[PDB]
Amino acid sequence: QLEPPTVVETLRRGSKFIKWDEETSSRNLVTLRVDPNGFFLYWTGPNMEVDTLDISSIRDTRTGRYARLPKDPKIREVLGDARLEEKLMTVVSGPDPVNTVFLNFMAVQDDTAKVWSEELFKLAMNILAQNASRNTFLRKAYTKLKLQVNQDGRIPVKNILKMFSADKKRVETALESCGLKFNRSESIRPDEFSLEIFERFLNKLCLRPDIDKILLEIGAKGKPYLTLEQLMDFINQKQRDPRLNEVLYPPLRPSQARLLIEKYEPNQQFLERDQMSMEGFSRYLGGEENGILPLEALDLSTDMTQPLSAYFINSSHNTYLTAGQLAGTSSVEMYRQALLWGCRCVELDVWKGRPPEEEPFITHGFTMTTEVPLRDVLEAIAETAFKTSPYPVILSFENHVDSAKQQAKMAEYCRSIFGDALLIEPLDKYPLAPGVPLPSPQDLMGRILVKNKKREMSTLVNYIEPVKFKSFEAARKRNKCFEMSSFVETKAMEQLTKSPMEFVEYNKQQLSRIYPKGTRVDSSNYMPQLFWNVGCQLVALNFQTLDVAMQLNAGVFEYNGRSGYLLKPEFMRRPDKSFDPFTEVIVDGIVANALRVKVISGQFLSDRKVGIYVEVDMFGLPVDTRRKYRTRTSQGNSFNPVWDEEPFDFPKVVLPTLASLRIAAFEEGGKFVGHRILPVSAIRSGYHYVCLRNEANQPLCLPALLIYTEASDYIPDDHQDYAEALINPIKHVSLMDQRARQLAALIGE
Amino acid sequence: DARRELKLLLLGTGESGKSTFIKQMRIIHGSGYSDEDKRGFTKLVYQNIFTAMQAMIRAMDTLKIPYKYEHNKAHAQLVREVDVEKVSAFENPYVDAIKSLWNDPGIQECYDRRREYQLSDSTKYYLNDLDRVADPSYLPTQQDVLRVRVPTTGIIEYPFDLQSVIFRMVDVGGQRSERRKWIHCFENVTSIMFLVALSEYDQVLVESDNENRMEESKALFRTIITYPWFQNSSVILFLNKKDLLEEKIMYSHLVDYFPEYDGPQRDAQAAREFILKMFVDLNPDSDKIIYSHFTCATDTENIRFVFAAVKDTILQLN
Ligand SMILES: Nc1nc2c(ncn2[C@@H]2O[C@H](COP(=O)(O)OP(=O)(O)O)[C@@H](O)[C@H]2O)c(=O)[nH]1
Ligand SMILES: O=P(O)(O)O[C@@H]1[C@H](O)[C@H](O)[C@@H](OP(=O)(O)O)[C@H](OP(=O)(O)O)[C@H]1O
Ligand code: ALF
Ligand SMILES: [Ca+2]
Ligand SMILES: [Mg+2]
Repeated sequence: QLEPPTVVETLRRGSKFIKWDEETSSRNLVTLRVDPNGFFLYWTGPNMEVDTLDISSIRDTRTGRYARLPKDPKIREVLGDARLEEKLMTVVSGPDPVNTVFLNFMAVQDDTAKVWSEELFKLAMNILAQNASRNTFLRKAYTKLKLQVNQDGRIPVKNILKMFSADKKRVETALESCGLKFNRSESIRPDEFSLEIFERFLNKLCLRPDIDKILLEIGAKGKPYLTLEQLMDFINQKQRDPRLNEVLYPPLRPSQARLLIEKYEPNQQFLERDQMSMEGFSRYLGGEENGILPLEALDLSTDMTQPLSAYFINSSHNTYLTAGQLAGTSSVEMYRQALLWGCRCVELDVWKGRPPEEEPFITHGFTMTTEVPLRDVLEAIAETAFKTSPYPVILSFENHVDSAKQQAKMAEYCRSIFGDALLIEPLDKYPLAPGVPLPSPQDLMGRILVKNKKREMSTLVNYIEPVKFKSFEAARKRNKCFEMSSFVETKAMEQLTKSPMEFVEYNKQQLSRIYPKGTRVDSSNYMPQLFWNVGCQLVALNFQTLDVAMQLNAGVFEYNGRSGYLLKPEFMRRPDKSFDPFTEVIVDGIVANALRVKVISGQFLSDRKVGIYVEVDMFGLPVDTRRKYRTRTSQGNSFNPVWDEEPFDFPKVVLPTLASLRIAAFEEGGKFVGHRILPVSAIRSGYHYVCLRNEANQPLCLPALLIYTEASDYIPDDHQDYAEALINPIKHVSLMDQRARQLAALIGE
Repeated sequence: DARRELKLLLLGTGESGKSTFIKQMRIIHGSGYSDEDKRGFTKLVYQNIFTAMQAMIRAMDTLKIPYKYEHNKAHAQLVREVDVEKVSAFENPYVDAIKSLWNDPGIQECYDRRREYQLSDSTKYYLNDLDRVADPSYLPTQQDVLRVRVPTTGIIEYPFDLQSVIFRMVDVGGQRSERRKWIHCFENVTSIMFLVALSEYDQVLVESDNENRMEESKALFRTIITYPWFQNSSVILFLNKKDLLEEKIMYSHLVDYFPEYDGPQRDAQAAREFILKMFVDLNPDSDKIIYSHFTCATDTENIRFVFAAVKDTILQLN
């Protein structure tokens, strides 16, 4: 029961907070609200000007102890130990883990902050909200305009010009045709600015010759109307994923298609006759039913009962570092930001504390980097570990504390700060013996697992004992799943090209952690796919650097309800099976696929007239991995570019479960607009909007692409005729028996 | 240590036994089902019961059947609003609702015409024995696990360590869309094992409401045996569901659906053999002996007798 985002009445009518500030010390009494749909946290502050926070950009909400406390005593004089801190709320939001702003509020009322904080989080981490339909993102823009009003409550035109700043002369002529005001100096009554009128403004603003083309294509030569059955046949034939069963995933019945007309078609003359128009069709294309993905994919609908080594695990390398390796800040916040974002393996380079306090602290190998005390980092993990995922968090230590007094202290710090979660002895079902598998994620829900070297910190270790890797032969000789080994990028690459299959077999039982080479001094990332191809679970990356590599990582781990664990393919888990990760031809037992991504158009992609191009790359096994496709750069148009392009083919995806399609838009020059990672095994077929996302996988609002995908099961060239007969044997055999019966008289005898 | 491994294919149209047969392998040859493994099926049995009842409830509208007893309209509305996907318990009011519905002559007359819509072939098995299932401490029997229905998709392999040889049997989906995927299990195939529901002779496919299920199975078998991958492969043909034939053949006549039938009505043995004949006889593009067997995949002893023979035929030819 994955429910859609609901805004409780407390947040609709609102509550009175005083928005205070660490820096400028600005005390402002405000009324926090949330709009009905749960898009924006907003509040009126200075004189009468409305501020909005985009909930999709919220990374965390903190209350009580975890709320940031006012250091300045001048502010704290205006405010006022326990019950004082009970009514604090800190909202954290930002486009990436590093660049985050804090918005501290304090409620006047008692135990009020805890309702807001918890509900803001529920909305901020809601899945349907992040994977909203195209129409919903359009309705989110409508809301923003209707929210941010001048001091006298009206919607100023100059914000409608800011939102659609590409071709302002077009936005003016768009607004005049609706009957709205079109001068930059004047404003519009919220009264007069209906959603239906905003919906018409969008239409007249951006012509859809692509959607006109698609309507002709389907059938309607008399184009302004469309029958119910036509829509049904289009939906069943073109918009249906053909890899799916007709019983488990039935086709559309006409009664179901009727409900789609009623849901979308505005015209009551069409609706009464069970017909649809361009308007209703265009509404459906970007509808709640016609997503690029099915919910299952996004939902936590993966088996979690398999052993821990059978999953790709979201992992961080030197989590504490915020920018560089050699010189840069060491932040405790990054642990918060990592775990909140679904990371399940965070690293801690603990070091020997100085002689004044003798407190263990964390920093990079005696480099030009700042420090943070260990005690604090553990408290930050305790807070955020299972805030976004109930599944285990492995603590990748790198202990440089050879003092016994601090070793027993940091073990206590682990015991006292985590408590019940911290796994200290092995479970009853899975002893630390030979021939025993690792426990499942299910079995270790809400458990912190330390990964530290051995021979007080060692006795905490149990299921993740690191060992110095000798060979895949030596590992097989022992047959101990509780043991594991880390591998620096280049050494992992060595085992990859030389012993790829023995690596997979190793990873079927035991764990391999992988981190970037030491020479990546500017926190550069390596392609994690390279080692997911050999089953490596803990492919550690630098979360501070959002290049293509991290974009992928963040993108793929979204799926399975942001659990952090993704189930490996069947043949990379089962002991009895085997295959070559470098195979250039289809494997028997594994249903290969073929993909046909075609970029049609895109809307509101940039805020200034510029050419735009779109890349279509795939990431999987090396045979699947093809990343050179690119559309021609549009002719200085950003509102509604329409690429008359050849389809991008991916004729043979050998292992589609491992394969991941990446669709990204760029400005002419190369500036990043937005991207999307789509799991190939789940992607739908036909025309769908691909609502773009930023580099940290946050949903952007207006930039969206239209694409046409075809994703069916693979059929070789020679075996095309044979396949057709399996799918429809009556036809073939019927002809053969007819031919023979036509030869009846002629044979005789 | 050094055992040879042979690879068999379970092919057939949808809902013919493939998966059931695999369970029988798991029972007889495989690890079997512990009481732990049986509790996994409890949800599935509950869902079956709903699905089956919801199918009959829609069929009362479709086929225009009145509910004999008035109060069942209320029960009918209760059960039809349930989303079967979210079912994980069989408590009241649903237990009494469905029991009350199953008791209604109108619902019974709808069952008598299950040919005219898509209803499972373990529906009566479950819906008669509701008291044992409604029980709050209920653990499904081995036969309850065999009778349960879970549509298959893709390509699943199940190895079985029999004393002399290991059988990598590959269960597949039978529906039309699924048959496109079959090619990715066609390499190095010792034997094809084709299953056919003897009971489906008067039924039309799910994926096609105007085409006969046996006509499709027949046609599919004739095609599949004459493929390059199966030159050096034996072809065991399981004609399954013999029990349902014996049951059905009393009222539904094979003459009415296959007009080139010459034997008498209400004779099960004559009809099963005609169907065997239909599949293997007069095949110009086939020259391989076909080892047919009349199976009932929900009868552990029948399958234990049957497969142990098929083993001795396969190993002989290899
Ligand atoms: N009465 C009866 N039912 C059977 C027999 N074989 C299979 N079934 C049932 O028919 C349904 C379909 O079986 P299944 O193995 O799922 O078919 P598949 O899709 O070909 O794997 C299940 O509910 C089985 O219990 C049989 O010999 N007799
Ligand atoms: O972060 P950097 O600067 O690349 O430093 C390495 C990295 O932290 C590894 O994770 C760590 O191994 P662990 O996986 O054991 O922490 C290794 O120590 P080691 O070689 O002594 O194991 C370090 O050299
Ligand atoms: F209908 Al099937 F396996 F062929 F469930
Ligand atoms: Ca480190
Ligand atoms: Mg099946």
